[PDB]
Amino acid sequence: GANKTVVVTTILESPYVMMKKNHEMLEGNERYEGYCVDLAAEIAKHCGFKYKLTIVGDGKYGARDADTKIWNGMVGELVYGKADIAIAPLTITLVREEVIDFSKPFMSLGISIMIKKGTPIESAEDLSKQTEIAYGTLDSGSTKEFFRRSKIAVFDKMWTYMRSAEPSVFVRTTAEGVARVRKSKGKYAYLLESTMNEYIEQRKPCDTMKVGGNLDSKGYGIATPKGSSLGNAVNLAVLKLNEQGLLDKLKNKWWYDKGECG
Amino acid sequence: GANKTVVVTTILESPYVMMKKNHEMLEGNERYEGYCVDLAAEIAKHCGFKYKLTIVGDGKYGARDADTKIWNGMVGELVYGKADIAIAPLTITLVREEVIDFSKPFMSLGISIMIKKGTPIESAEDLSKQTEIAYGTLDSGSTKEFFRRSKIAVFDKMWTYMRSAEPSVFVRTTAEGVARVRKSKGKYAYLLESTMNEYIEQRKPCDTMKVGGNLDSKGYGIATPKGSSLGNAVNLAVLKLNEQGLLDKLKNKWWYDKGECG
Ligand SMILES: N[C@@H](Cn1c2c(c(=O)[nH]c1=O)CSC2)C(=O)O
Ligand SMILES: N[C@@H](Cn1c2c(c(=O)[nH]c1=O)CSC2)C(=O)O
Ligand SMILES: [Cl-]
Ligand SMILES: [Cl-]
Repeated sequence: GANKTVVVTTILESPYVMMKKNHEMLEGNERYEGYCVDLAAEIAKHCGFKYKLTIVGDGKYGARDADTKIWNGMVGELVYGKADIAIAPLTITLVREEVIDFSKPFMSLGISIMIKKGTPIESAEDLSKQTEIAYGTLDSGSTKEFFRRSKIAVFDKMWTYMRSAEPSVFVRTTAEGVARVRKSKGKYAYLLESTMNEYIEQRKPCDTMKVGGNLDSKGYGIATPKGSSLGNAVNLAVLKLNEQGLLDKLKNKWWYDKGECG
Repeated sequence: GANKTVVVTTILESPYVMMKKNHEMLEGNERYEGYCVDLAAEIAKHCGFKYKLTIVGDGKYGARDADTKIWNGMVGELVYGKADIAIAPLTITLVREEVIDFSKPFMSLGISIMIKKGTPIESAEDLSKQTEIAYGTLDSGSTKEFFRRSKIAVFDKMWTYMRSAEPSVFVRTTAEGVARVRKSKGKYAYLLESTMNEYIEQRKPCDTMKVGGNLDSKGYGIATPKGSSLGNAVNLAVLKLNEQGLLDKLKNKWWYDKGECG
């Protein structure tokens, strides 16, 4: 069985995957840039395969519909054989681990609070005790699911708040959440994964801040279909890249080396 | 094939596994206490197996002799079938991943610097540039191997320093390293995993401090023999315990709830 080009599924999400400014002049994988573009190339180099970057059709990370039992997002593309590997800020979770294979984490993170500078909030407990400062999450993904499924008193109270708050505290994209923080004069706080919070804190106009400790401790993993032979090699590649210091260099490149906030 | 009692290998290392003060009055698993004792019980409860805690014979975590190609430590006990699972502060590394299976991490950590309070050191770079303040690691394990194998200029210089420094800067146990920091009047700094550094910082006589950022970003994993059926279940149990908040509660219990330094 001859080797085939590996189909990678990913998602447009700065700074992980972005279309280059001059992408119309380019073709194939060269149209894209970012942390996960660089990571894909490093993994392919170490493992010795050719690959094609593709963008997940439905714009989702991965969840199972309770009624149809169908998996959507990048997880679904792996489950149904439409892609060979997912390389994205994809959180390792129990229900996802049951249906796909994950590498050991290439990045550690946790849920965190983004505020407009000057907002009198220091913690999740602070948020949970009040309603003047509205707060919410993406309307899809592991951050929302954290609150929806939590049995911890503070986070379950926060979820009950989010479901019943008006106007809706949910956002469709990271950009919408960040924009809402920036335009709401301190009256909206955004719950999001800490590494995204850190990235935005170093972007103009430098008006946001990460506050408080993380609410949990999770990781992003490279995902493959359950039992795929590619899985073992890619996991070893992640560990090698981490042990060589290259993952730390990649985060510095896309987060801090060109930070815009001094 | 009837079920059998699961043989767990672990290692005496505070606060992960300790013999209880009254252990002579007790028997079996009840002789022991600590973070990994509690974790083993939680994993066994979720997975529905009985188990026996045993202490690794050679007191090592796991490495392969370059000449004989024999694996020692807890990794060796798994490789050669002497134990079914290792539950310990065992770092997930590439060479270990090649021969045993690892769960996703139950704890995140990195190499860090422990100083006696008042030592004029803030970073690994600070240490690397001088010799008046001696510095070293355990004489076995992943922290030592980090320096021995590093191709990063600062850490390779530190390793060349450690090999050639007199008297020997290596220690046999965590307790020896901590004691050496405490007795050396600021002239010894100890390189060790960050969660151990954090634990000791909250122990009397409250004379040590963790300084600087971590040098790397790694995780501890539950280990099983390659291909063991127990591996999948235990990995799902780790993810469940993390998602329920129980791993965070376990760290707080053994690190901070009874911290001795205010
Ligand atoms: N990592 C999440 C998706 N996701 C992401 C971000 C966030 O803040 N929350 C969230 O749930 C910033 S990049 C992706 C998942 O795998 O579902
Ligand atoms: N986790 C290491 C062993 N190990 C440990 C500690 C440390 O500081 N360095 C180190 O290498 C404090 S508990 C165990 C390993 O798996 O080899
Ligand atoms: Cl092809
Ligand atoms: Cl038995």
